[PDB]
Amino acid sequence: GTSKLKYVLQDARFFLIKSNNHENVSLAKAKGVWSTLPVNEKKLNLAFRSARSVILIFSVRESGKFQGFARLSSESHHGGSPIHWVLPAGMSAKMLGGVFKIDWICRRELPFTKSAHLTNPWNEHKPVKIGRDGQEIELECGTQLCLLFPPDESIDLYQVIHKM
Ligand SMILES: CNc1nc(Cl)nc2c1ncn2Cc1cccc(OC)c1
Repeated sequence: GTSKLKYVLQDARFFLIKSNNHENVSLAKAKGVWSTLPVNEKKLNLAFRSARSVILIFSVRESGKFQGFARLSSESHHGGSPIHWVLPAGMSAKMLGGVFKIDWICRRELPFTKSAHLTNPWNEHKPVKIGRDGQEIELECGTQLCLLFPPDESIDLYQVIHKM
């Protein structure tokens, strides 16, 4: 069903994450972690303290798709188990470094063709696929976008609800 998913998304905040490569999204799916640039790290930390759920919606550049979505379970933390991100040209490991723990809600893909009817008020009402890494998605658009994804029957939202 979709009832527990709707409960997790209630009064949530949503952020578009743009990854330059599939390898980083795969590593985030396997390890339950994400790292971003300091400007976005600051926005996510503020959002985490502000809302019952902060949802990251992932898209790999040039893929034409979203690759799933996850809920922050922590603020960013440094030190600890390092992460072998694939870094773009211009990208050093120091610029990442802050690591958020995340709980996946859906690891399934959604093609942009299916979200063409959803516009983001916080990005000039452009289609929600359009946006820089870290762009916030308004509540109603973000909720409807997450509800478009195919159900991921491998995930049990009971433990996610308990984190709240
Ligand atoms: C593990 N985290 C990430 N991995 C990857 Cl491959 N791309 C990311 C990540 N976070 C944000 N982006 C987008 C990006 C890429 C290169 C230069 C940027 O300067 C604005 C922005």
